[PDB]
Amino acid sequence: MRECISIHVGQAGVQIGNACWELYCLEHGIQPDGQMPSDKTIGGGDDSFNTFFSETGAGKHVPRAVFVDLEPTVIDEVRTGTYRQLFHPEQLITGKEDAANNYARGHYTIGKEIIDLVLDRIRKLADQCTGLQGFLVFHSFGGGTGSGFTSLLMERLSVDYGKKSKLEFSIYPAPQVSTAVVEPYNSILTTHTTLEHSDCAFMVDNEAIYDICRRNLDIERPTYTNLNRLISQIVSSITASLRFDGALNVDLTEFQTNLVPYPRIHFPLATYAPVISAEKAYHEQLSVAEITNACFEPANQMVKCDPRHGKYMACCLLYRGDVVPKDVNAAIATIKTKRSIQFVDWCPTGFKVGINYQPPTVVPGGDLAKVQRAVCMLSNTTAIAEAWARLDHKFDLMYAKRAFVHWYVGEGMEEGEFSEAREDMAALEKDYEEVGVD
Amino acid sequence: MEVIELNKCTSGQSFEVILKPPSDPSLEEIQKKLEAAEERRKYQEAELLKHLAE
Amino acid sequence: MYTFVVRDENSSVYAEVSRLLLATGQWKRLRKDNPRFNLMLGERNRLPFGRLGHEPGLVQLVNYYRGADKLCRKASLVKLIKTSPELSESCTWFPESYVIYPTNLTDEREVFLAAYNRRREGREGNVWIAKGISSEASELLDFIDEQGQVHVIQKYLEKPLLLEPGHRKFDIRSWVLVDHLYNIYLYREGVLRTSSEPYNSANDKTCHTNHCIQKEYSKNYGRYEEGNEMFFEEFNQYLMDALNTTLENSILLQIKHIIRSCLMCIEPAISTKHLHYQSFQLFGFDFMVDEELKVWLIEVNGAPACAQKLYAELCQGIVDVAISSVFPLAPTSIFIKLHH
Amino acid sequence: MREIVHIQAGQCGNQIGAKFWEVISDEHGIDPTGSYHGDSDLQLERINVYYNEATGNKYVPRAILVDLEPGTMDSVRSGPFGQIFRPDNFVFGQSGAGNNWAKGHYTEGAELVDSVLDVVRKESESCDCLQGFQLTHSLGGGTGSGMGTLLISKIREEYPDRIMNTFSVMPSPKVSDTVVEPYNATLSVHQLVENTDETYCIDNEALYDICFRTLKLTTPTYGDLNHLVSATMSGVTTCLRFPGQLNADLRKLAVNMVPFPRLHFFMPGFAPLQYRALTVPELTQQMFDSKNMMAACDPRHGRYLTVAAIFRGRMSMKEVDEQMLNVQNKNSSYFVEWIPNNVKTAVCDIPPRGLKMSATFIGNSTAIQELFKRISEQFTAMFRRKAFLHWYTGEGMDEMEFTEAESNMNDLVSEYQQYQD
Ligand SMILES: Nc1nc2c(ncn2[C@@H]2O[C@H](COP(=O)(O)OP(=O)(O)OP(=O)(O)O)[C@@H](O)[C@H]2O)c(=O)[nH]1
Ligand SMILES: Nc1ncnc2c1ncn2[C@@H]1O[C@H](COP(=O)(O)OP(=O)(O)CP(=O)(O)O)[C@@H](O)[C@H]1O
Ligand SMILES: Nc1nc2c(ncn2[C@@H]2O[C@H](COP(=O)(O)OP(=O)(O)O)[C@@H](O)[C@H]2O)c(=O)[nH]1
Ligand SMILES: COc1ccc(CN)cc1OC
Ligand SMILES: COc1ccc(CN)cc1OC
Ligand SMILES: [Ca+2]
Ligand SMILES: [Ca+2]
Ligand SMILES: [Ca+2]
Ligand SMILES: [Mg+2]
Ligand SMILES: [Mg+2]
Ligand SMILES: [Mg+2]
Repeated sequence: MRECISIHVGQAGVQIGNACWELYCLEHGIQPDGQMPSDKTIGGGDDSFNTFFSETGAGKHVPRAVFVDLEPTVIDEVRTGTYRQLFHPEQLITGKEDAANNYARGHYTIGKEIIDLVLDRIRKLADQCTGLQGFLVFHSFGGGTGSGFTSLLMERLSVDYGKKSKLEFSIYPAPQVSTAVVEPYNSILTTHTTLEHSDCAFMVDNEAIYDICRRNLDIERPTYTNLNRLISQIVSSITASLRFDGALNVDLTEFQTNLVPYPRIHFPLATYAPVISAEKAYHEQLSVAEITNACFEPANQMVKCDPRHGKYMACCLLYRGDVVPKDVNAAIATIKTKRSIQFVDWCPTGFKVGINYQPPTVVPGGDLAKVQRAVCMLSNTTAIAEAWARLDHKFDLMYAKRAFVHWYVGEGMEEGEFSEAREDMAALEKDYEEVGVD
Repeated sequence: MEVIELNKCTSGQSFEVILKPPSDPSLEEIQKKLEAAEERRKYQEAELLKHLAE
Repeated sequence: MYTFVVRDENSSVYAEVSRLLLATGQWKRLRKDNPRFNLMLGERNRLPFGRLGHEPGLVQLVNYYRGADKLCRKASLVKLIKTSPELSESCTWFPESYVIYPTNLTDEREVFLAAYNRRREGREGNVWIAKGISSEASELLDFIDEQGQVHVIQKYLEKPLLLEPGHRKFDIRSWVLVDHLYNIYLYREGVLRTSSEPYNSANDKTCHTNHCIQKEYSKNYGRYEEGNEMFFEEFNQYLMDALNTTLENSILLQIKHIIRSCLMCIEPAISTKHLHYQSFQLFGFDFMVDEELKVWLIEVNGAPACAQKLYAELCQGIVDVAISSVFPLAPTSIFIKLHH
Repeated sequence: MREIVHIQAGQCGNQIGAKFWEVISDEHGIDPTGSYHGDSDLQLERINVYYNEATGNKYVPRAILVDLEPGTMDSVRSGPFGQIFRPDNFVFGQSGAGNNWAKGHYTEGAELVDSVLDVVRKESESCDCLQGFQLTHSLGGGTGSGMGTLLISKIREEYPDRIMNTFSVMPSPKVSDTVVEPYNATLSVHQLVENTDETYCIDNEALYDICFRTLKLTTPTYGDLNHLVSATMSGVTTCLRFPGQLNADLRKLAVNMVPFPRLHFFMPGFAPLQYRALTVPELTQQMFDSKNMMAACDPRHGRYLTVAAIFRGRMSMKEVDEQMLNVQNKNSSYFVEWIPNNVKTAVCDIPPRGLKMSATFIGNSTAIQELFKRISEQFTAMFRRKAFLHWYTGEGMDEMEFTEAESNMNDLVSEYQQYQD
């Protein structure tokens, strides 16, 4: 058994982390107080869930998680909420005023004064590990803390944990659910100082989650609670192999191996099906073929793009529920003949399949309906570069006029770091085009 | 349409289907970036104070 | 009040669509760089599709199908027919073609030579054309090597149907419009771009039908029909007086079948059914007709123009079935829907 | 605990400031004596933003009342909510400033500034984490203008990293006390351009035209003009004083509104302005209509750099999104195309007193330059003859100082003009 420490940074990270650990507890039969009746080894054990939960002599199952925010109003919720007993106070860290949606303020001004405190709390969780694998980092691209402090933390993690892997779950900015005009600046600044530090990054476009909630859940004006409960479902599908007995994606290194054959192209696309409204009178349960085929519909992708016009480097199918291998291959055979699935020549045309028999757990009273089988597909398409393209465009529009730059310079950042970060985005889009187009 | 590496356990199974074959900065350098930015802020607040003194 | 942007100033078809849209009083044109638009009359090369369908509250529509170049490229159309089971390599309405990369650069040089050697030995007509016409494989391959771009060698129709009087060659241009729903509409009005020179199968590339080669190197332009353009009403009356058959029966059935076969082939690759934006596009199909009244597909154009006499009616139709069908305003259709 | 320290200087500053605390005190359920008597916990949620908690569960505004003459502050202390203000927070002189910017900034005001800053320091030391400052004043008089900007210059010296906002009332000949109001305003704009992060421009002409043309008030008074400013100040601060998914302090709100440091002068707007229900589309049409704006600048004469819209009341947030996008998508030529998504919307479930729902408009438009062109024109018509200059040179000022303020404002105009093209 090897431990995995989760780090939630900024408002988006903290609230998504809240929705994941709420789900992890329902999945592993863990109560809000930390008790687990099923665990028969009290105060210890090297089981599958022990990669994410430590144990105390009193039988408490404590998440191997750390929460970091530069302003306290968001983490104070965790300190008084349903699961206020899961985490001990050291795990929750808060400042007094935020980065004001200013990357430079989170990276330099405020981040400098609190980086050693965070690393000290992380070093505590690391000391409770017999064989630490690495870290899963949750944050937003647009937030000042989510962007600024995350990239600073990522830099130090590579220095203090050189032989550990780092996974990112990054929230891509959507104007529909955001009031930040400068998010393109923060997004591209954080991708520059974090590109050579992340081993595998899962982007989640809030616009994608927003439309799934409206289209499939009949939520007219979705809230963060709706978005986050759905995002925690996908995240749960992705981290399940680390927390449950199995052979696919057993450790964090296997995410890089199976999803990232080329180092600088480490942004896999996530697709999820089915999303059924709990308020439905009653849905006709979909089959293996139907949910598998849904993974090739853009309306179910975490990032809106057209995989028909890119090339696949890796494809990984993760099933939960009543799924048998025979039905998976049968659906795959039918999709090859119908869909447009082009793999790069230097990669094999194939699919790694993982089945977990326990069907997806749904938060009681939530929005998602119980289903007999669900699938999350992880595929590395060059088509996801469309998301970077959109962002780059917005960045260029404002930086040509230097709009809002003074805010960043005023916090100690030099202007050139902008263009140096933008040129790194031009390099990234050059790789995606060498790998995809002919 | 070949299946390989089939592993089964009580809680699930996994395999791989092949359809076709193929064809950093140190702790020292970080402290400098952070301190350099802090110095540029001090120099910019000094010129602001110098301005207010005139 | 809908908004549209124009990114192809050189579009004579959508320059009229833009002129008509504004005439409705319910369409407002914005700067070419304004993102708050409903309709994008986009550029030809490198149209930024990835930035469409991401403006909150705005239903966005574009006049190009992302991926339709697979059909409007000499080398891609060949590769699409030889590898798409829907068309098969035995396709009877497409000339025997081959992809030939210049030797200064897969390639089908050896596969093209095997078939070429079979004709020379079988006393069969062995005249080919590379495409900027020869019966010797040596000249064809040596001409492509002198160029630096990909070329395709396809059979040259040595038995083309000739109009009388004149003994002259021609080609047929049909305009096809596919809307956001992927309905395939065929404009009832075609045009024959005829050669004002008597076809000569023993030699000069003017009697073998572009409007620019006939109006520049041909010395009989505008003699028989105005502008070397014969419309269906005349060409049909000729088919009846000469061959005792109609245009619908002898040619039009085969044309409607080719348009359907090509567009339905690439539908899974270019459809915007479940996409965050919508696509429509106007196509220009170019056919050849041989003395057996068999129709052949020459090429498909993704940014075609329209005959001067038909700019009004066709552009008005593009607005009815492609633009207003998605953004309604506050017949006897000019199109022939090809159901499927 | 993101506390805001409020300052009101001069006649106009204290009269408008008085109505502000009167309006939001009624919204938070605070009575004239400082006792809470509401029914919704949402009122006390962010009550400490503008109020300090005293013994006996009393709430005392975090306000400092400053003037060079006792006249106006005597009325406040004897006004409706006069008892609510901390008695020590009244800092006033006796000589007055004679509508003379120099007296407020250099002579009379300078003699009194330190004692005012001692009170500011007292209020800041009780803040768990000071958000920033806000000043209410006019620019055409002497105290609020001259000494008002003197205070701003000293607050930026002692608190260089705190946000400094102002609600600045701009003079208009149609509502004028003295002919020297252009002199005082130009001298103040020079200070504000340099030393404030955000300024909400309130043009007395717009306030009059609204009372006269829209509200149908035959003979408007300063009391009528101040009601509009109360409502707008309450609307502007709605999202600071109440909860909601919005988690933003003054700085984060400034970062997203101010693309260029000097172009930080906003056009505020309020809707509506009687028993009929106003639909969400109607709220949006008015909020963007020039007649509902207080800067007296026709937005169609410029371009919006950024726009913040705050809706108050129980309404369909789905319908609000639709209407906002409709206004944008139907007038996209009045928004700079080089700032994507520069129009943001916030909602609040608590409406103002007497309104089922309302809207507050905050625009950073380059059309504000017309307000500085008016002041610059009126300034030059007198300054080219050095008319009325002796009142200022008699206080130790030099013409050069005038020429510099003039040049800084003209530059500001030419700056707005380059981003408008
Ligand atoms: N999916 C999701 N996105 C969120 C959530 N909270 C904030 N965001 C997104 O994150 C972006 C803003 O960044 P924040 O996380 O709020 O800022 P921060 O990390 O707290 O850093 P500060 O600037 O200091 O506040 C916007 O694009 C929001 O849409 C959330 O709970 N769920
Ligand atoms: N296989 C073939 N056999 C006989 N003639 C042919 C032929 N392919 C092309 N042609 C002649 O060439 C003309 C079509 O040329 P082609 O379409 O390849 O050039 P182009 O693409 O520049 C003109 P367009 O505007 O239609 O795209 C026709 O008029 C036809 O007479
Ligand atoms: N809106 C409004 N404007 C005022 C009020 N009182 C004065 N003014 C304006 O402010 C300017 C005069 O400044 P004033 O506050 O009286 O000078 P001060 O007391 O020395 O600061 C003139 O342009 C007046 O029109 C008021 O109560 N409301
Ligand atoms: C939503 O609230 C606001 C939006 C913008 C501004 C201007 N920086 C201020 C606000 O509240 C005081
Ligand atoms: C309602 O408008 C806003 C709300 C919050 C912020 C701060 N990110 C900015 C806004 O407008 C620029
Ligand atoms: Ca155990
Ligand atoms: Ca690394
Ligand atoms: Ca004195
Ligand atoms: Mg935050
Ligand atoms: Mg062509
Ligand atoms: Mg006065």
